[PDB]
Amino acid sequence: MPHLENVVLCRESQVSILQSLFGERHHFSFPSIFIYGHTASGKTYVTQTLLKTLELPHVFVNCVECFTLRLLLEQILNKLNHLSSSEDGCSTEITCETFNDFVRLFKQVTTAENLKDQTVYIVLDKAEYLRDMEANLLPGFLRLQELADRNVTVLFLSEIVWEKFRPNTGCFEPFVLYFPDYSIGNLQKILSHDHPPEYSADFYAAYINILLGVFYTV
Amino acid sequence: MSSRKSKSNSLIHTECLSQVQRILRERFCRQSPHSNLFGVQVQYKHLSELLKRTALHGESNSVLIIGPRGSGKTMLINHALKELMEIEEVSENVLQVHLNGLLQINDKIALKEITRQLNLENVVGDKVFGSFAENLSGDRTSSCPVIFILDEFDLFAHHKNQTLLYNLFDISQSAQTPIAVIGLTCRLDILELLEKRVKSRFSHRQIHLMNSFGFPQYVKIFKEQLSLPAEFPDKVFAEKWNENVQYLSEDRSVQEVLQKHFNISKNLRSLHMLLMLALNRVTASHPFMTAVDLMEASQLCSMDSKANIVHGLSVLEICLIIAMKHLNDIYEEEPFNFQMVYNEFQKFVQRKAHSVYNFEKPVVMKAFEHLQQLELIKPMERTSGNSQREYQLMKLLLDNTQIMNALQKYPNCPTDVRQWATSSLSWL
Repeated sequence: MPHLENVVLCRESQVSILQSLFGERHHFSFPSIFIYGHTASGKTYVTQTLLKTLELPHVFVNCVECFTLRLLLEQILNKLNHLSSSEDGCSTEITCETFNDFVRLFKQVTTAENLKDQTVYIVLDKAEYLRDMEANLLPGFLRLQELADRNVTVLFLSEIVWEKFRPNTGCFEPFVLYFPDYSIGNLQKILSHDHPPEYSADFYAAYINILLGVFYTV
Repeated sequence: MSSRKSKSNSLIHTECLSQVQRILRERFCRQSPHSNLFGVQVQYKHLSELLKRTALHGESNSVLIIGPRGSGKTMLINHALKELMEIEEVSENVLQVHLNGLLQINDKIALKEITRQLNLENVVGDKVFGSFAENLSGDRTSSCPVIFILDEFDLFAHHKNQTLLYNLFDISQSAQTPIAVIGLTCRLDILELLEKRVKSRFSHRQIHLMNSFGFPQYVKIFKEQLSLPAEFPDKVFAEKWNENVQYLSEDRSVQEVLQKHFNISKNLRSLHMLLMLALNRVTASHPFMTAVDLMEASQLCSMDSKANIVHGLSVLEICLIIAMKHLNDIYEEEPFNFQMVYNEFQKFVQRKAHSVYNFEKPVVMKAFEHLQQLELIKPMERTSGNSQREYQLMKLLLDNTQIMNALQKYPNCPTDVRQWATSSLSWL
């Protein structure tokens, strides 16, 4: 509430869409949800708040910090064993590098009662640098529901549009969601909500309107 | 005695829809036994006569199934394997290895992950690194023959002479226990994609599982996916579900959406998104269906994704994409760098009164750099590392059609800017 809707007052048509895809714990969804936005900050700040509100199992990894496929699949399990069960797994590491063994070791972790019939969210931050490596890791997440056979929903928060990472042999076609742009009538209210306690509401909002008309063109 | 059943009925309505979401979503991607055949009755008899030659006897057959992907090709092979489960005198002696060509990319890794499915001589641990040499191959053994299943003949199809497929083609032609192989692939012709040493050693049997529907028989597919079996606790709510679909199947607005997606892609996967999006709108206040929840779900997945990205921009980058549009009319297909755009930037400043609209200079490169992270320009073939802010020779990634139709829908369009975009620059 303080950071889910007050940040952008133009998401009234998007809250009912994401909550409809969640449902309950035993409800499933598509194995990959591609959501591209602008500025690479509007869709990221809303993700850290909506997931921390309903208390759901989710992780956050990045593809830019690691340039190899061995380190990308390792950081996912490092942030999974801490919340796989009710207690810690004695802080044990995982030694793997084969891409085929990723779907085998992930099933053993998602066996406890915490991740048995629950929805797991995989948020891939900055999903626009995957084409630099190999052309085989792209359809891996599109068909993860058939291989892993687990309630895993992979999220995408990239700046590039969807029709730019098409492989040579094709892949699964999921749902492409596009968030509405920053409206002129709603951007004025979100920039005046964070008012300091030294002023008020009408006295502080007057200093914002005088700067919006001169900075909208630039 | 009345304020009890009415309140309890509302709780059932909120829980009955939860049992449907866990079935429809588990039917598109995940293969469910509720989905029957779709005009493939003649192809079902062909694959049934070949599987019984191996399980009941010892004749292995290798065919090629060509179709879409995991939503259409997985409606006949997995159904034939599950048919063997009803007869328990063979299902317990025949195992199954689940392989996928999308995961394997080489040949050395495939020699180690194959033992993870049989587990007849090792443990969680994997034996010596030795490449397999004796893969166990009087034609009657008691070691439980296992049938392998492959998928996606495209990744390993261009490796090194395909040293993995030649082993499976020799076990059925060896001397111990014949082992068959049934795989899935999306590419049409696969036979010629191999060498002559593998081409002459194949069954040359393939079936093209391509749908050939139209419009009258296409409505039955839309109603079959929404026909849930007799699994609801109350049979009264199950009768109104199938009847409500018939009232919406013959409509002037519902039939128009079905024919629009059928011409673009007649595959069953293209219709999966047209049935689950309408279910998301049905919450705790939708007792029935209508022709409104199905039209709004088909428009958001078909809009021009290359024309709506210009609405959330200012005036700087908007004037840039129009600047290169005017240069394309005078330069017939030839690259050009960014310094040519700066020549016309100080040209539009004229014929205008002295105000505060004039800029400086570093704002021009900052406005053009915003399009670099959006991938709106593409180099000829090489991106120079030592190139500065003058040598780019970039082009455009749009067209001369959607740029003109995206002007009347843009919010807040100035009068002195829209006239410059429509004209071909006739003034100074």
